[PDB]
Amino acid sequence: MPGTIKENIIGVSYDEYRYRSVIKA
Repeated sequence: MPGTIKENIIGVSYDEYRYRSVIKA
């Protein structure tokens, strides 16, 4: 990842957020 360290988190957070208050069913 010589040039994909931040472009990767944008995808990891896009989920944790959409998963932060939704999994708790």
